Amino acid sequence: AAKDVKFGNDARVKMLRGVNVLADAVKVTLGPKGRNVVLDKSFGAPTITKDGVSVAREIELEDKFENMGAQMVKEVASKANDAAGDGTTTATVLAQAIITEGLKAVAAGMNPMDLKRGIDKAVTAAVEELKALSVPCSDSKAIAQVGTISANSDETVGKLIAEAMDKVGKEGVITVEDGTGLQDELDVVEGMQFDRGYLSPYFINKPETGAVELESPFILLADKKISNIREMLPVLEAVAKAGKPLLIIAEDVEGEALATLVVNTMRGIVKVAAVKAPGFGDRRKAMLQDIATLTGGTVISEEIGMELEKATLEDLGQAKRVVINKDTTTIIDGVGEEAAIQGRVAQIRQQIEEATSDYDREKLQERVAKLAGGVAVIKVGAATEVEMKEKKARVEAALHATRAAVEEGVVAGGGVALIRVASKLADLRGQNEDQNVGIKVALRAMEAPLRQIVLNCGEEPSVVANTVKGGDGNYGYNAATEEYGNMIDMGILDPTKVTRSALQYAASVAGLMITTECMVTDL
Amino acid sequence: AAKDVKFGNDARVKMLRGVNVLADAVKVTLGPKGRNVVLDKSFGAPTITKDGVSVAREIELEDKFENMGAQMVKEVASKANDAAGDGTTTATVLAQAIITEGLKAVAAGMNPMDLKRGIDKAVTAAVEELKALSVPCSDSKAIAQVGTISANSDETVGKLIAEAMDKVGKEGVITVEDGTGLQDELDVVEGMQFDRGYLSPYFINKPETGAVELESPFILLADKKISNIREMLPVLEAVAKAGKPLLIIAEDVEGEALATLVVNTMRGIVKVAAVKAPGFGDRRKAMLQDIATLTGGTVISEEIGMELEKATLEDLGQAKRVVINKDTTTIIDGVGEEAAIQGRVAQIRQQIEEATSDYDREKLQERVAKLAGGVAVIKVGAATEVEMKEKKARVEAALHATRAAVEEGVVAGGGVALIRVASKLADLRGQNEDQNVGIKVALRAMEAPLRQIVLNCGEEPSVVANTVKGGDGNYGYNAATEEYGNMIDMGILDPTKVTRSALQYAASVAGLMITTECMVTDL
Amino acid sequence: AAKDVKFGNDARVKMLRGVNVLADAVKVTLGPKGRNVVLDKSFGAPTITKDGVSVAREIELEDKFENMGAQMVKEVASKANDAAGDGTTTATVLAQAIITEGLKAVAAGMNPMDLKRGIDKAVTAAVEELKALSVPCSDSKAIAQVGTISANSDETVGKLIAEAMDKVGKEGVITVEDGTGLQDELDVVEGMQFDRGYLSPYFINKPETGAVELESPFILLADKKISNIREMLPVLEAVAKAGKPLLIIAEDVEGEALATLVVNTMRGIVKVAAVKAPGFGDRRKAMLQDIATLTGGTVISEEIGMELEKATLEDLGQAKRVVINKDTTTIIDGVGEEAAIQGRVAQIRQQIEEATSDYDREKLQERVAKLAGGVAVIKVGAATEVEMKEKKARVEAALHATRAAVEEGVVAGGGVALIRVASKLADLRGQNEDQNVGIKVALRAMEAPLRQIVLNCGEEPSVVANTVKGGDGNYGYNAATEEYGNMIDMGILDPTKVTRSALQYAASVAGLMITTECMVTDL
Amino acid sequence: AAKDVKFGNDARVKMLRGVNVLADAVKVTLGPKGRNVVLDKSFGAPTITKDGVSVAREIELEDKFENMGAQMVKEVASKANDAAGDGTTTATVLAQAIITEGLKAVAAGMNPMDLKRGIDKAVTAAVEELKALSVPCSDSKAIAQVGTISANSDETVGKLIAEAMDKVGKEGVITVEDGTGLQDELDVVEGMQFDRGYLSPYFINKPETGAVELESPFILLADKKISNIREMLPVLEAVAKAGKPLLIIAEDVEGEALATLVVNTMRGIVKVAAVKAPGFGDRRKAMLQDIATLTGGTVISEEIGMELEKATLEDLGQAKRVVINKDTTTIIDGVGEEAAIQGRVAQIRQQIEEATSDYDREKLQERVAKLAGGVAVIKVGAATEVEMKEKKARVEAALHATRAAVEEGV
Ligand SMILES: Nc1ncnc2c1ncn2[C@@H]1O[C@H](COP(=O)(O)OP(=O)(O)OP(=O)(O)O)[C@@H](O)[C@H]1O
Ligand SMILES: Nc1ncnc2c1ncn2[C@@H]1O[C@H](COP(=O)(O)OP(=O)(O)OP(=O)(O)O)[C@@H](O)[C@H]1O
Ligand SMILES: [Mg+2]
Ligand SMILES: [Mg+2]
Repeated sequence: AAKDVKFGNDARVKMLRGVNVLADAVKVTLGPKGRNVVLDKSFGAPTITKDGVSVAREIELEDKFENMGAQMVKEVASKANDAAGDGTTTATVLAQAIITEGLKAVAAGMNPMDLKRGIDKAVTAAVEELKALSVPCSDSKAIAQVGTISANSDETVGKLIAEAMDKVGKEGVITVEDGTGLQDELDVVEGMQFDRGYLSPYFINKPETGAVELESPFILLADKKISNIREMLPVLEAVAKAGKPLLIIAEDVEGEALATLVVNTMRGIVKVAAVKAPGFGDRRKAMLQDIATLTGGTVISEEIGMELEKATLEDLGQAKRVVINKDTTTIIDGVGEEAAIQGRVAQIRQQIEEATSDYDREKLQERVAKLAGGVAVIKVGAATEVEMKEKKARVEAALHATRAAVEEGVVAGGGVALIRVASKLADLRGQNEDQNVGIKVALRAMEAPLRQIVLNCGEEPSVVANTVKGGDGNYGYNAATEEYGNMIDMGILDPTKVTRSALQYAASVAGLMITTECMVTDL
Repeated sequence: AAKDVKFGNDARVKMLRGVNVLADAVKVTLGPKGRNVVLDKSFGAPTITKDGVSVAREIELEDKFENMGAQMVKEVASKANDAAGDGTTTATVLAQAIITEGLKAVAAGMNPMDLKRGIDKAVTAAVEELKALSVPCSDSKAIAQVGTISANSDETVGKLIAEAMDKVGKEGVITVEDGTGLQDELDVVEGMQFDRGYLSPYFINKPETGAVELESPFILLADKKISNIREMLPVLEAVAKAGKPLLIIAEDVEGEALATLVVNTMRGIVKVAAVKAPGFGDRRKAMLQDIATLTGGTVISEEIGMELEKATLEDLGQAKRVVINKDTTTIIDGVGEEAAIQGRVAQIRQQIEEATSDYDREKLQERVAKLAGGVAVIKVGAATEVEMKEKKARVEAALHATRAAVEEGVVAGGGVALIRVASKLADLRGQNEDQNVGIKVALRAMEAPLRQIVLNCGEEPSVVANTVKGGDGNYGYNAATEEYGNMIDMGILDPTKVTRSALQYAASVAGLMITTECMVTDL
Repeated sequence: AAKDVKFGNDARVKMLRGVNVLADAVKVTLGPKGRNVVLDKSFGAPTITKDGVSVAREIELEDKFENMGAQMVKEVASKANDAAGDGTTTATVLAQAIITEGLKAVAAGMNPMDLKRGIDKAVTAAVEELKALSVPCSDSKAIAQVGTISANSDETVGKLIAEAMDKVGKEGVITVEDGTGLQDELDVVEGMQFDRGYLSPYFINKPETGAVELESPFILLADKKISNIREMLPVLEAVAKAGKPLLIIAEDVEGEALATLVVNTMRGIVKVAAVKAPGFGDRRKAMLQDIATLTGGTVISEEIGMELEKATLEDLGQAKRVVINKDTTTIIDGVGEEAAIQGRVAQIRQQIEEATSDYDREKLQERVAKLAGGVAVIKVGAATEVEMKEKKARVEAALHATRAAVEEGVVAGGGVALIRVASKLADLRGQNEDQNVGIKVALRAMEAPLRQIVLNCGEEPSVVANTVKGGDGNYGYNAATEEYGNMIDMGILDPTKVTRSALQYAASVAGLMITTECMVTDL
Repeated sequence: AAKDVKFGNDARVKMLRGVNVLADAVKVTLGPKGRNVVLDKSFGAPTITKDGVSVAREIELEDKFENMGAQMVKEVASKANDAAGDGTTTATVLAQAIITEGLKAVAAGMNPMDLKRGIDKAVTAAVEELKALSVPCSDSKAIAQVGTISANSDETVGKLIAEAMDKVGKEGVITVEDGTGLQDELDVVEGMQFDRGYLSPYFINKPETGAVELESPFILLADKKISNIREMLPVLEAVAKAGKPLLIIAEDVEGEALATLVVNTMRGIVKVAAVKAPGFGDRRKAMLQDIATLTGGTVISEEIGMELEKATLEDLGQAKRVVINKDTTTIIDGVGEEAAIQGRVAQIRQQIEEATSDYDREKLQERVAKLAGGVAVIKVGAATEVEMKEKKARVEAALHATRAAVEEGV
């Protein structure tokens, strides 16, 4: 309908207020000092998740302007959240600080573009500093510590992550499932993961993550793309009879014919998924073979001349469950044959040795590795189902963070890195004063999140911040200890990536907010 | 329903007020001095685009009269915006100044027709002056500068435009795509562009521009027009199975049979597009052949006796993506065959030499050129996806402006041309006094936009304007420098066309507004 | 009564609103092209005026808080007119300027105390600059030039002033009275003047000028503090029998019974005015003697056992006329004994010769100066009573302008001196940035008067200000002729004292108001 | 009290509305075909009138701002009638016209100060043009023609005016009184007139015309400023004993105790009127002498040690009648001593001969003109008291129209 438009400060104020409200709840929650937040649910009794984000998610602003402004922060934060796996709150906190200052500058009537530029400039510098600052992740003990951080003092989660990580291998993928019982169960499972996208978001399953999980999926592998439904159809009919969800692997699943029917026709009355077959060329075929063996299903190729229509259900393999995400598709456990799987691995392994070339070796080795690695499953127990779900969610979050953290390496947590970088940053200047202030603002923003933790502590963040800044190297404040010590030595480290991601996003948001002269809303 | 009608000044005032509101937001934004504007979105967090227009777009007036009046300006401005590629704001600014004065004249009770005539007369004179004034665009360095202007101090965009422009060639078309990653990628791609319209706006794709982009379009080329669906249909069915969007090239696509089904029946459940085959006569056929080779598809002709029905999907070529606009249709990249494409070019090239006649040579050379030129693709990276989109939009705008600017040649920016012309204009007189005042009004209007920039500077526009006027030749004020220098030497130049376009449209709008005695609204 | 209390920005917006009503009403009258202001009167037809002091006197607001803001600025600004004989409207314009931008900065989070320190510094330096810019006015030629300028270019008024000042000293006491005919008269007479105003404003007599004239009054000298009428009734009765008015010069009159009756009761039956004796301590007694001998009366001192109960008419002194105002009492023609007066002057002259300290000598000769100085009475003659009365007003005005001019010289009028000194102070800085914006706030405020003046001229104030600032020395804009030039040569100047008082008082309230955190008023 | 403040165009529309009500009400009566206006009265039945001045007098608006607009135009326009004896309605009509279009231009963004300068110029030139267009009215034939025209074509009224003016000068003082019968009477009498009106409007007597008539009043001449009643009570008592009204000609009467009591208290017990002495400075004193000798009274001057406390009735002068208005006092029949009056006129006549400057001579002869001029009294006779009263009004009107005509033509 008609839209109400505001411009200038008036627009800004609304956004600012909205931002603060969202930020405030988040800020307190963030940090181990803060307590877990529960989100009220209209649907049922509130769900308790240890997410800064969740608070934000719940929070809606009645005021459209404020709400919209609030929304902006959240969306960006989530984006950071996804990539980093953590630091949703941090970005939010950072954004708020930046925005407020930026707004003030706007109040000043300095030209905001420069501020943004300065902020961007500062951010870039900070990022560089952070990268240098970052130090490689420590051993599993560190990993547990990393896990704990994601845990927010969930020791078990960290332990589970470490334990799972050790057995599977850090590289090896770990999957989380609801626990059978109170006691957690860690079982290694056979399976392979190949990075393949899901053809359409439509395919994307119920859960919020958007990864699709199929229960007892049926796997059809075709080297050939499926041009038309019709050939596929007779396969589908059998599948339908089984009623088990169908997962399709094709070199390409032709979108409209299959997908249009699948999505529109198949609500989830039937379940279907499609993924591109991993790899390309012979390797792709080889990969398919590896997959096929693991599944225990068979693959049909034109070259073979096997017909999809001819192929029965039996040809299709089955998986205990499959999870698909945009980046990757994995099969948690193909039923497979134990002997069959092993034999294939050996055969591939032999091939790897056989090939003189590195290239051949690499492909083969990669192929074996996927099968060999298998998948690890973690069960989270809980006193109650509700708890288990909550725990599970936390565990999952911890796992992505840990995995990210290890690869990236760890940097001092507590926003120590942020503060540390800022000091260096301060020296750096912007082209013009307006830029300069923006740069300073960014630096100020970085400092803030450290303070917030301190505030939760109840210690005066000023002193802590000052002290922290004074210390060279990794100098930081440990909330739990409430003692000064090396962050690394303490072993409380925030992932470089997460920190970097959050900062950049927040800066982006802040810059955007500052720029936005005008807001428009519906009446 | 019932309409509320106003007449006379009362109508005028409403329009005027509405105009001012829209104008005011735009005016401030316009100019590098101004800051980028963000539009609030109900849908989601606000989108930041560097568009004067966007502010206008967002702005709606609650008052119907005001709103309608506001609307009038916007629509015209956009029209100017499209043609010029830039200067949306300028037109708006110009219009507002003109309208207000005109309204005042109306208040005066001078007969407004004459004013309009004078304004038109003044405009014409101004245009002539501008054309003479304009000086050919400078080299790529200038181009970058031109790009920067579109950039609004986006150095990268200007660089990208220049870089893309250099490689492709100014004449060569450049296409923009979202960046794969943060770093921009510029890749030359094979492809040909032929200026063909889209048969129906219905075909027009989702995006606002209305250019239709198809992903992996399938190309069917027929020399023959497709009389009826039926022959086409079997082709379509295959296409549907692929599910890949279908692009159709026909000498004429018979509108109702194909299009009625396509538009109505094919929502975008399937995607189809139709374009007329480029050229006519043998040349058209030749062009088709060139296209066909590039696509890698084949063309079916009655003369050949190949049947559309007979023709399979294979006959149809594929394109990585196709973009269509009303003026032109382009294929970003036909898969083509590298050898095949090259061979054809050579063959055509040989033909060009072979033909004695210029005419034959020209056609052949044109044909080769399209294939030879290929298309250039620019990827815009961004820290965040949102940024990338914003950046991309800016880039696109810059590119049209730059392209337009180069051909037209550049004139001093800063509204220097406008002010300069006006002084000359002032001497010119109108038939009658009422006309005279209108002429003066137009001149006044031209001056204003210079002032606005100055105002953003905070320098008193009066002095600047006076100073600017005093200087002969290209004398202007550089906002960034805040120093007086030659506009050309400064290298900050606004395209002649954009300036001309904006002025004319604004004048048209202003004239229309002045004339409009009465407004009517719904109750 | 229950109060309504406001803090911070809430009290801020309130005061700003009250100040803007007062300032905007008063400033329309500023400059040669000042507009009129209509002040309603229940007494009959409205009054159309351009006297900014009259307008201010009528300003009272409904909102208790806003009214507090207005009454504050009115009280301080009035002190300027009292001190320099002019400056109130300029003081109001400046005050509004400093307060407007000051509070903006405060609301921007800047430190109120710092802001005030900066404002205060700029004013200190600026006053120094005005002192430097001042053109002296000492020689009789200068005195006359200033006089005629003030008397609207009346050579005769300038002559009168110069003649009077020459015949009684530049710092001598000069009065203006009605003429006895066509010719002007000037005669020094036995009189005196001391800085002591009326005890009650309710003593104001016919002179609308806020003064009190008493023809042939009886001077009552009592160094006692009269709080009760009882011991004074006999005197009052005797005075009443004489029908002559009375002037009570006592140590102090307390509003218990005396000042109570003298005002509340004597509203027509008698004409009684009361003032405090000059000085304090022993000097108070000595001075009363001087006044006593001068008026031929005797002082009633309890020390000598003098009883007011027995104070007969012979004890009371007398003078041809006495004029008392806010802070001054002037005894125009003492009926003292020439020889007695000469005797005292000699007696004190001797005391000076045998003085043992600078302080003694100074005060001693200040007393002889008063007695031996006399009063210069100007009798304004004319052809008609109307002319006589009008000229008399001009003489009174020119006299107060010239006296201010002899004291601190003269400076470029038209709001040019303030904008001049301000352009010099562009490099001035303070202990910190807040203090710096404080300095800028004051400098920008110094341009308000000229810009207002030019505004009433229908001209562009930012253009004229920009031009005047770019000039040097007493170069400015003559709003009368609307041409630039040398303000002093163009005869457009103000006594440096009024420009100074205006700025200082303006900065005073502006400072207090900017450092006010809470407002209390009745509900 | 808390105020309501308006600026620019807001104050503009307000004043324009108040002016339009006033002007539109008053202008309906303009011309020979002017319409009537009904003015309500609580006193009884409404008054139907065509007198635009009466209508204006009743105009007061509810909106404080609009009322300010109306009261402004009413105050200035009234000055026209006071000055020329007519012009108020025309002044209102013109004012409304100039203000209507003026404010339109102002609202159109034109400079108010410039607009006013232009208006002022056109008026300067136009007044010059009117002066050129003017047909003189000096000869007795002309005087009579204008007189009868003003008296609704009454040849007798024109004759009266012309006769009076001839017998006392065109700029001489002429009064109109009730006749003693059928025949008109005209007789020059010892009198004088000076430009000084009543101090308080509350002194208005029976004459609804905004004037005050006093039969056989006692003239009190005091060059002092009387602010308190104390030192005047004895005189007032004596005057009261005489039952005759009183005219106080002083330097100025201050509203502290004197003007206060003289008005607020003397609302029926006595008939007292007060006016300022003519001129200023030394001339003020001289003129008071002229008035003194003329009325046969003496001036109380503090300079001579004169005390109002001892001012007896013999000090007070007397006249057959005295008429005071907004800005004029006319002493119709001074009980002065013929020879004394002639003596003064001669004394001043001598002073003129030995004058040493134009200014002295001028003012000196202005004084002898007043004393030696006398007052021409017209007695309007008729067949019935009604006719007499109606004709008298016509004579008063025609007299004021003719005097204006002799001064600047027609
Ligand atoms: N004992 C500790 N001392 C210092 N800081 C700590 C300590 N333990 C954790 N932190 C810090 O607290 C922050 C992690 O908390 P949290 O995960 O709530 O923040 P977040 O990741 O931004 O919010 P969310 O997880 O909701 O996105 C990190 O900066 C982390 O280093
Ligand atoms: N440094 C500069 N000095 C002078 N003017 C400048 C400078 N850089 C750009 N400009 C001017 O600013 C204007 C371009 O800004 P902008 O693109 O916002 O205006 P617009 O094209 O009318 O608005 P929109 O792009 O929203 O349609 C041109 O007149 C351009 O010459
Ligand atoms: Mg976290
Ligand atoms: Mg542009």
